[PDB]
Parts: sequence; structure tokens; C-alpha cells
Amino acid sequence: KDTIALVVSTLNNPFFVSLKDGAQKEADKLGYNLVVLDSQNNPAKELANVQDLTVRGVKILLINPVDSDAVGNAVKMANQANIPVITLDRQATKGEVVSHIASDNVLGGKIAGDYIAKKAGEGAKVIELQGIAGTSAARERGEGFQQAVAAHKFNVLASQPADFDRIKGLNVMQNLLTAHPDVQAVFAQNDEMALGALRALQTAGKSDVMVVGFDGTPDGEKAVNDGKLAATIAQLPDQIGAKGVEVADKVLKGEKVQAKYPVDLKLVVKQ
Ligand SMILES: O[C@@H]1[C@H](O)[C@H](O)CO[C@H]1O
Repeated sequence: KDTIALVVSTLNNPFFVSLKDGAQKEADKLGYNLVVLDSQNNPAKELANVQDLTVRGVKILLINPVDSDAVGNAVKMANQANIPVITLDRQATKGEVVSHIASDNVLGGKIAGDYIAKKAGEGAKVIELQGIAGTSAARERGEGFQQAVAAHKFNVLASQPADFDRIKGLNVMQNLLTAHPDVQAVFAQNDEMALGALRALQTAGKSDVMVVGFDGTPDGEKAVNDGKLAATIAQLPDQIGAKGVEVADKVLKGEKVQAKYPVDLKLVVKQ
């Protein structure tokens, strides 16, 4: 079997476990060996892993950067080895990349803000919990949300990163609530942060504050159905993973591959 490598930012997040599962299923179907290396949200690890894979002479690198700015040197190493690179979910700011497969995260952030305007109103007092700085996902969601802040004249009380992490989201939101008890709505750039924020708000007696997440993870979907999470923006991580392999196969066969394969997003609310 030929080997495709998948270098994933972390497997401590259900979104990325699903991404890996889609890649694996597709690899199995197309007859490739898939080597999955977990970067553990660590730029040093990501670099070591890519170096290892380039010396193993993998045929294609699928990479979900830890940091879109920091991954340039890892990608240049694959470039020097003539191993084509396909980015999944997050972009590489520098380096040669054959194809990028991700959600329209600008649109996602706009959709999230637009729903907050629908339910909390024009001029709502909002807090944004940002993802990992340096990731195109967080940057784009922030851009999309700012479009909503402008459109609907939101009062942004605070916008701070909680690193796509549930516990950080809890600690950051707890902290922000003390400064800004008048918050009316929160946009958390993933469901893990959203669920942390929800826990901080319940603790402070502010469970009336509307929260919108991102990803539509099983825990996000459950939280919507339970009435705790106002909404989430559903992504299709299995499809991002699968497409990565499908395009890797294409590249290897010399077929023409798009520079970008956008993957659909969907506002999810309780039915
Ligand atoms: O798209 C992904 C998901 O939102 C994940 O939960 C965090 O990283 C982003 O890049």
C-alpha cells in the first residue's frame, strides 16, 4: 500500500476525531495506508511529525495546521521533498499547497452573529470567545462575526481567545462575566468553548444569556436539544477528512484538483 499522512492539530477535540474518522474510511476504501500523527496543539510536535513523515517518504501530506502562520516551515520541508501538501480545515499562510478543504468560516461567523441579532436584537451586548490565535478558522470566524457586529450595531463588551478548549472557555467566560455582567449574547467559535461558557453562566446565575457555538459536535447537538445552547453552526468534519483523501488520490493520479473545496455550513437551532 502507498501511504498518505494526516497530521492533525489535536485529537482532544471531537471535531478532529471525526475528521480523522472520515479520512480513515476513505483511505480504506481507496486502498491507501493512512498514517495519523497528533500534533497535540503543539507547533514543535507538528514540526517533528512532518520531518518524520518526509523521511518516511509518504506520498501525500494532509495537514491541519496548529498555527496557520507557524506551519510555513513544515510545509516548505514537504515542498523540498516533493511531497504534495493538502491543508484541511485551516490554511497554511506560507508554503506551497495544492488544495485547501475547509468550511466558509467567514460566512459561519456572519451566520452566528445574524442569529444573535435575530433573537437578542440590534445593538445587543455581545461577548466573543475566539479560537486559537494564529488559526485561519478563528481569524475568519472573527471576521464574519465583525460583519454582523457592523450590520446589527452590536456592543462588543469583550472578545478574547479561549483556544477552542472547553475548560479555557469556562475560565475565560467566568473572568469576563465579572467585568461584563450586562452581556446579552455570546458567540463562542467552537462548541467546546460554548459548553464551557454555558457552565460559567449557569454558575453566575446568568443562564438567560444566549450562547451560539460552532461545529455541531454530538455535545453541541445535545446541548441545542436540551435548550442550553441557543444554536450552533454545523460543520461536516468527516467530509473534510474524506475529501482530503479523495483529492490526495486525484493528485497522485494527475487529475485536476481545485485550489479550494469549500464544505457546507448550517445554522442549527432547536426544533
Ligand atoms: O473547524 C475547527 C473546529 O471548529 C474545531 O473545534 C476547532 O478548530 C477549528 O479549526
